[PDB]
Amino acid sequence: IIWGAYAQRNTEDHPPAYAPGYKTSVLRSPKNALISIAETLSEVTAPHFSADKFGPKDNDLILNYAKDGLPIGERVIVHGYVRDQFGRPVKNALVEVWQANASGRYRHPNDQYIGAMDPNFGGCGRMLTDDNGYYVFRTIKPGPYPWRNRINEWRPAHIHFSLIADGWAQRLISQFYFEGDTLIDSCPILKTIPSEQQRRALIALEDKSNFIEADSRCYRFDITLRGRRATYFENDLT
Amino acid sequence: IIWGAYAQRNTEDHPPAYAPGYKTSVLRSPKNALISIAETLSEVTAPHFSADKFGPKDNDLILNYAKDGLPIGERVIVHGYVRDQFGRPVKNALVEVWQANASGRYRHPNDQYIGAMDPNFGGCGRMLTDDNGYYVFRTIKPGPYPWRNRINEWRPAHIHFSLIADGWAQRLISQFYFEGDTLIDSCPILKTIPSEQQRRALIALEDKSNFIEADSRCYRFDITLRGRRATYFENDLT
Amino acid sequence: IIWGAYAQRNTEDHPPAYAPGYKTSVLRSPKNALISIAETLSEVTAPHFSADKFGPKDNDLILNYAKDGLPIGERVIVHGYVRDQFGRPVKNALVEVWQANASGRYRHPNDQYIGAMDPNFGGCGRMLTDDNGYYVFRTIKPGPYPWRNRINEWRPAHIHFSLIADGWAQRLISQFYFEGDTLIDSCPILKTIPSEQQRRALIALEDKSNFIEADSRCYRFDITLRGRRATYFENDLT
Amino acid sequence: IIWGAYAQRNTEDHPPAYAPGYKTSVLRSPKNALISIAETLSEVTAPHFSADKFGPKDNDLILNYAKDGLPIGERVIVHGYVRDQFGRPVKNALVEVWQANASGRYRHPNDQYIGAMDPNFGGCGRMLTDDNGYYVFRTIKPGPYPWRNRINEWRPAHIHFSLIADGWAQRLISQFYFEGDTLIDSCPILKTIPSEQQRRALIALEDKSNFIEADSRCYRFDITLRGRRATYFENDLT
Amino acid sequence: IIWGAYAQRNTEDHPPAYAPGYKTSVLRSPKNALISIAETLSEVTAPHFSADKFGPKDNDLILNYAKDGLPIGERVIVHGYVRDQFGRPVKNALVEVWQANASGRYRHPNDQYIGAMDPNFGGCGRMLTDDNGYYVFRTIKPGPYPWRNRINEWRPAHIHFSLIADGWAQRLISQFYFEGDTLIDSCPILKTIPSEQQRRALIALEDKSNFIEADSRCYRFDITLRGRRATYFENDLT
Amino acid sequence: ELKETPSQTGGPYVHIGLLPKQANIEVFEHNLDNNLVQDNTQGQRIRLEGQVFDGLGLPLRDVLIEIWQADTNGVYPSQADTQGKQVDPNFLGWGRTGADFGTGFWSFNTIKPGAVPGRKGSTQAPHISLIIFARGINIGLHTRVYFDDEAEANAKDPVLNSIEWATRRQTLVAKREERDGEVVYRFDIRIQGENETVFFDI
Amino acid sequence: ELKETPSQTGGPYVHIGLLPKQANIEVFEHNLDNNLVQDNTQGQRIRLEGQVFDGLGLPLRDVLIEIWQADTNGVYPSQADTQGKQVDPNFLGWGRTGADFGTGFWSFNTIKPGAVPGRKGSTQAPHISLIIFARGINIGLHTRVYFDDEAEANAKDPVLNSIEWATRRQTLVAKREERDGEVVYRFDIRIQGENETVFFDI
Amino acid sequence: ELKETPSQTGGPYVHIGLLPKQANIEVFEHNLDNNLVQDNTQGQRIRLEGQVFDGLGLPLRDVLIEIWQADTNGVYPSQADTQGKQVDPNFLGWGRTGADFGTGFWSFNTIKPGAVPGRKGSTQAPHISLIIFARGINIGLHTRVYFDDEAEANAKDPVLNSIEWATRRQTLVAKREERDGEVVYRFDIRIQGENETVFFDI
Amino acid sequence: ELKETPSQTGGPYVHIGLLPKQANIEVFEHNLDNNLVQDNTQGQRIRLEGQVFDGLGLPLRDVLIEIWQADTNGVYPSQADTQGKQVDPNFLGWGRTGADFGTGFWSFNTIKPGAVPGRKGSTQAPHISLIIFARGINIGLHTRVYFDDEAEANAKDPVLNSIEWATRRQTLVAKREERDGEVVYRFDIRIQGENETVFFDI
Ligand SMILES: O=[N+]([O-])c1ccc(O)c(O)c1
Ligand SMILES: O=[N+]([O-])c1ccc(O)c(O)c1
Ligand SMILES: O=[N+]([O-])c1ccc(O)c(O)c1
Ligand SMILES: O=[N+]([O-])c1ccc(O)c(O)c1
Ligand SMILES: [Fe+3]
Ligand SMILES: [Fe+3]
Ligand SMILES: [Fe+3]
Ligand SMILES: [Fe+3]
Repeated sequence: IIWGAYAQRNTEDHPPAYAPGYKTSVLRSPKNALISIAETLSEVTAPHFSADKFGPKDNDLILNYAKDGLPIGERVIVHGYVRDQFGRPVKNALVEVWQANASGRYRHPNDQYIGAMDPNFGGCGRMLTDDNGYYVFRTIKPGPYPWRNRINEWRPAHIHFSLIADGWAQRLISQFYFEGDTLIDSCPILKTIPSEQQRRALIALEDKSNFIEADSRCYRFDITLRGRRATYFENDLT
Repeated sequence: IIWGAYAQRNTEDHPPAYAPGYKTSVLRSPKNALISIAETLSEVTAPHFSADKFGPKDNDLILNYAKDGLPIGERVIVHGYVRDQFGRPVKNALVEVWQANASGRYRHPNDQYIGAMDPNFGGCGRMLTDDNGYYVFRTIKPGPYPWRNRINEWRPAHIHFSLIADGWAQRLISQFYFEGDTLIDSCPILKTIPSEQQRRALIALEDKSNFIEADSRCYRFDITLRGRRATYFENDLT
Repeated sequence: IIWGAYAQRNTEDHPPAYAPGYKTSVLRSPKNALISIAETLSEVTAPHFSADKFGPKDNDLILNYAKDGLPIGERVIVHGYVRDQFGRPVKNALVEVWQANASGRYRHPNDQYIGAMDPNFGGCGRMLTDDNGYYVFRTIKPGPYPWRNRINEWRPAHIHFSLIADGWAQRLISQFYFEGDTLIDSCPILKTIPSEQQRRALIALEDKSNFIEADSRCYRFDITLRGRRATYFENDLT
Repeated sequence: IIWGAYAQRNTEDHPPAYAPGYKTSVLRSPKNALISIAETLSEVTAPHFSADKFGPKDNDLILNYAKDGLPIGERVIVHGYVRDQFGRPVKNALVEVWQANASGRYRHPNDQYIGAMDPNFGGCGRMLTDDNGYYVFRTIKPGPYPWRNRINEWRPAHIHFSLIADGWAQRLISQFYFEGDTLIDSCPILKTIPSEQQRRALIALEDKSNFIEADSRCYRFDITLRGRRATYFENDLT
Repeated sequence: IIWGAYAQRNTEDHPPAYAPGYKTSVLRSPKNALISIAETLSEVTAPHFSADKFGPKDNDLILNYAKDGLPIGERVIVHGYVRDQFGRPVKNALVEVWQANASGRYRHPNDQYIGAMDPNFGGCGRMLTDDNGYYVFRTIKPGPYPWRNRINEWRPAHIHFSLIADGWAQRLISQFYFEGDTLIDSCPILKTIPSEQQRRALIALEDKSNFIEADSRCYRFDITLRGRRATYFENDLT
Repeated sequence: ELKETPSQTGGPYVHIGLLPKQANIEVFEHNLDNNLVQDNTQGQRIRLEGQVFDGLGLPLRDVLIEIWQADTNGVYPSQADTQGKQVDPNFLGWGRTGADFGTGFWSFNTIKPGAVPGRKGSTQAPHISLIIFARGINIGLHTRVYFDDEAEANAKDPVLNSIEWATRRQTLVAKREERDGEVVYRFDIRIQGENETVFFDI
Repeated sequence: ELKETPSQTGGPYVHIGLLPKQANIEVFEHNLDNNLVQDNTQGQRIRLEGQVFDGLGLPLRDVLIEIWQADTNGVYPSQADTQGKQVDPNFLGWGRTGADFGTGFWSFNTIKPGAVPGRKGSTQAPHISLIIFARGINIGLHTRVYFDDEAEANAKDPVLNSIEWATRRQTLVAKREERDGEVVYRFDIRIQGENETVFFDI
Repeated sequence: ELKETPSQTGGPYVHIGLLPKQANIEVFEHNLDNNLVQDNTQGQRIRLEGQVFDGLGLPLRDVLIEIWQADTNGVYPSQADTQGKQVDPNFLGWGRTGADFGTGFWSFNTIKPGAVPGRKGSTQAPHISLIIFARGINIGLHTRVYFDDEAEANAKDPVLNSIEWATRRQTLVAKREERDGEVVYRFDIRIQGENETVFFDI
Repeated sequence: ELKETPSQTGGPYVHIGLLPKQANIEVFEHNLDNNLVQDNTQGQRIRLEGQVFDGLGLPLRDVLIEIWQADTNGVYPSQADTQGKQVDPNFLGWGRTGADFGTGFWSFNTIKPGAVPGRKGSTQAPHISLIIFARGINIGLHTRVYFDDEAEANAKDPVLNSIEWATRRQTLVAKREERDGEVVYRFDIRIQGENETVFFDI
């Protein structure tokens, strides 16, 4: 198999850059259209990270920052698969996540929300997908977060995630929500996404059969990245 | 107006005593049918509680047990109205509530769940409804609670509430849930209730317009108690 | 009762500032997003107007400008209620209205429409809502008005109205139309409003039972203003 | 991969123990609720059977008991797959089956039905699933069986099956029926199963493409057993 | 695994031999019914072709006949999978295709259509499916072809294909069309096929994600051949 | 017309919200308890104790009990009381307690109620209205406690005579005892099985 | 819960109903105007003038302006004012005017407001709430006017510091000038383009 | 995700397919039985016998029993066993039998199991997992058999202590007896009524 | 076929998960940073610095930057690199940093990349692929950084010549400077307005 370029990103499946409803995008969105280019080695290559550098608790947000005790909150396990648009598994991709705590409070100098800080919770982790594109981490379910878009704006509970995989073109940062959260229907950020089916592609589903008795609940969340086409004739990439 | 007896409790709008799905009810449910009786002064009277005995923070679960700091969790306000089945407001009724903390952990000697305790949260409050039957309290949204009915059973997030009003016949203890929680559809306790409309009568609805910017969210929950009929002819009650 | 701030204005229930279909909004709309702020006494207070200053015919457009005779046109009475979003009546709010005459001609120096002027019609009135938020005035039904958005643009018949009530945040100016007018479906100004339900919130409904025999017809039109929330805990407003 | 416990058995997907319609269950059903327990090595382990002990015709009911000739009846092949609830194949699981003959007569001392015995048919077989969880056996289609629940009760044609696989928790005995049999809709035993979808999970489907010309017909029947979850954090099982 | 015979060809999924609408079939269709036979080694065997004999451009119709330049027409890639009716991939099957050029003109002595010949296009290619039953070739999209069934008959654009695989019983020759072509709904040849679902089984679907920027479009077309059943008891084939 | 809010079990930790002290929570300055006798309360003081047994004969160690009764003169401290008589100013008439986590015993320090008027000009024998709440109990169970030393009054009591299965009436009568100078009435409640306590739908 | 009535532009003839005099209509005996200073009003009198420019830099000649402010002691003549202080009895605190059809200039004769309490025990710098209405404007535009001679107060003002783009804060500060013995603050509003005025959603 | 195949009763003739010999059918050369002790099996040999009674106190004469247990060292002959220890090479650990059509008695010839590890580093008292199948039983009934001569081990057993109704724990303990030089444990199972055997959902 | 997961802004606290140290969180022993030069990395070391400005000309103080580049010989440390050449064994080729909360400045310590092969046997001028993430940015913005001292190479670069608006090509060229003996390339990114930086959809 001789790989070609990644399939074109379908701009209709993503939020536009300019979205008046999400105020901060007004001054931070180019006025010019993006210039599309044919891919080169620069776009189809990406860095490699060895698991050796990762600590044993890097994917355990419940314990990786626990000092004198356990964090206050809902013990939840999140897992799923990462695939490219053609269904192929994404192996050894770097997945990084961050979130607020059970109070909806972030451990960040710029966060001044009255929500209470948890001395035993950090809010960040990372992991590498296995050979099947599978990933799994443990955390405390984040609480909704009030922010100033319109004075009474509230982000539904959410976990920020980032992926660096096989090609630079796949570079992706996004967010996933929890099935059933009512704030999902009124979030200006989530509504920057055009289609309804795409908005639902960011909702983690309750995975009841994978709950761990008297311990933790579990959510299933799959991620889809762009995929490369195979080449059978001229190989122009180079 | 000369009041008569409270309308008959509609047993079809309540869970039966025997519900095999809720295991502990098997040995704690009478095998004999309840004996219905005509009401007397004993059934239509009830105690009176003066607000003078209540502390200023009795209806504030966020602060009434805070020692060295604020509790970890989702700041939420819950309010609503208490009416009798005929729509009349229920004045000065004692409303008592209790719940677990953000971890789904109860401050009770018999609770050994791994969920983390919050040194600044108690989990109980009380209040009296005003002249319009209105009530309002503040708390931290409780987290789901694992329990042993079937080994992997989980109570959806919930707040226990109790009411003592105008007549002994109105004595009622129940629970309310939060709109959108997915555990609602699989709870054996909630499913002891026959009708679907009644199950939904226990769900607190998100009250977005009453959210307090950069502070707290709010849920609306109304409670309906049994009501007395007016008498216009013979007064047999006595 | 201790009042807090007015609920956040739902920008989705109003027209955006920029609406290319309504041409003049192109150069008169900020390019920057509005900056939302937490309310202070400045936003929740508003002036008071005493009815003593109002003349007996201020709410009678049929007679307040009649000189040598009565105005030509359809005698109509318009009334309704003004409430805040929580259903509470708005007492003593200043309601000011203005409109064109039966020809669709405005008594304004800048109006050069061929439509005939009525020497006995002025086109403006005012009134204060009573304790129930009720208002009522009499006028001549305005005729549609041709204007230059697109060369053949026509405003459906309409009456301009303005309200100054209890809080500066409630300041509102808008327009109401008459049930059945076909120009309603093609007006670029009315279509700046996003939802269909909101567009219909500006249509005055025929109130046949309130027609006055051999005299006047009547339209019912209710107005909803923003409402304040009650505070039960910390009072940050000050 | 480090395996944890088997997922909780969903009692709602199985018949209750007490089912008045199935008379014999009245005195043979515990009155106490089952006590759920957390699994230990005892529950997740199970015996192993080597295929060496099985005869060449153990899975051929047409021939394993034929003495002087072939059994009278409809030559049918039954095959399918055994998987755990997560879709994983169940390898080397012991499958044992038994049934009545073409007359609906069982070769059992306690069976006194007038239906004729077949000197060349036994009614029992066994086999082990392969690496894909696949199984296959040959038999004579059983005839319906009259029994005394209500005096005129009739079991639809059916084949009893039993499975012993990887964990004691998977131990399962049940029955499968044949697509199209009208007695299926009125069987008190089949109706002890709550849901309609579960009742259909016991119906073997005609597999026409796998019929063997001028020889045998074929039915497809898949079986689903409970499955174990994988563990990624604490391993409490031991 | 011991293979048996190929499943019976379902005559209802194919066009009959006699189809009055397709005129030439009137004198070239047997009047006698086909005589079905049980399969022998003759029917389940088939020849093997080594890829060594194939040239590098045998599956490239754009270049395998180009002399002084490139062919005029729509550059299209066609690919897909070949499976047997049971979903198993068909490995190393000989796939041969032929078609007219962009004008709808065939390079055949008997074709006298006014459509222009392309000195750089041949119209034929071949290839062997890989281990996954996958195939892929490049060509120029053929133009519709006028022919004499009824004087004004037109074949929609189409590509003729032939397969020789594992068993003589699988021998198949057919045609595939392009999604969206309006001539599909009125072709007498395509309508010889009884069911609507089968007619659609011959339509190649636009595979937009596999288009090659500024180069070629792509169509996806899967082919299903008859499949063999596995034998678990008597092996009569021999 | 609206439907009554559906009932739900009080749960295993009903103590947190209804009896904080017992759960070791000190949030309230004034805590409701099982002592209905105040300094100036009128009437003879009595102790009401007992246990609640499940279908196995085992005591519930997580049950919550509440009682409602009239003063020594049969007048309820409730605006709903229409007797026209004045009620003891120092009597709440209500109390709450919980079984002991270890033994399952519960008790109240109250006053023996006076006879209360029944329907249609009848007279009810002295009684205390009692309700049970606990894990496993979907709806609070109502019952009444009568006293065995009021044999003549109980014989004419309307509610007791409304029970057609006479053998069950005895399950509602507590037994008087004396711990020296203290009057104690023992009332054991049996939810299931033999001698099951009569429960009312009031 | 009900939805707020949707806004609509005031239109080109907004003067008819809100400023009849300017449109040459004399129906009302008492007409609301742009003069907030009465005979006995307290505080230093100031003139607030300026223009409103569109995206082309051209002044709107059909715009209507309104202001809302507190008295000289920072107390609003509104029942909604909870300061417990007494307000100037001779001050409406509100006014209305319209740009000149020819030049586009607008003005108000008012008083310089006193500092008003902010949220959470903070103090707001003196300011006047102003709203713009006009053809092309679908929803009244809210903004505030601060004074450049109150540099120290403005530096600590909560609303001004809530604007994270510091360079824009200056668009809300009027410039003080003197026409002899009269204090005039110039406040030009720019709806679009460079130096666009900050608009609030209150 | 798929749902588990729904259970069904084994029926009155469960013997045909699971115990052909007992039903007088000789199709298999090797037949599974109730003898778990082989020539070289380690540990003390014991006999496990008893009866199964219905709600009337009558023995089921058509019941089928199966047991699953670890070897003498508490190691299961299963690849699922993660103890890292070697299991008795001559022990299947499983067996099957059926009540006698006449008396209703059943029995197994096995070995007394060694203590098996519990969850969270705990130790389980010796026990045998047993399952019941029969006409009238919709789902196989799970239970455990402990031994009365292991009093100290049983007192610390996790599963037995997970049963909050202590009086029922005794229903899971078999009684040791001696038929000369043979150790016999008697375990009667009561499906309904008094002394009903505890059944688990594993 | 599946659709790509939809993008979302990184948010104001993107540092927590991607640059813990900067947010004062020490959970990881090994932290990804903005230093791509190791002890034995080959090639001339350069510093890449600059700022990111919004539509007002104000620097983003919460932006996160990442770069991807080839080694000194134009070979990417990626299995996807098909050049057949060996890559510098001591070069990750990737790095991450964040603007300073106060000044908005960002920087990377890296190596000047070697020329990489373009499509159809062409040669790309040396460049670094850079991506921007931040609050307000719904989808990571892609761009490239070329060097002004590679004038001849840039003139023949395929991507730069694919931009038909020649005046914009200059926005992708960084300016070389010298802080003594250190080579620094200044690359300011302008998201909006004049001299807006060219952004690619790769
Ligand atoms: O067993 N119950 O009834 C329970 C267990 C846990 C709960 O949180 C509850 O409200 C009820
Ligand atoms: O241009 N506008 O906005 C207009 C023009 C005419 C009108 O009658 C009006 O209400 C608004
Ligand atoms: O009584 N039962 O349970 C029965 C009776 C006959 C059957 O063939 C059977 O499978 C079950
Ligand atoms: O302004 N944003 O873009 C935000 C604000 C808060 C958030 O929790 C977030 O994920 C994004
Ligand atoms: Fe609870
Ligand atoms: Fe108008
Ligand atoms: Fe059967
Ligand atoms: Fe966030």
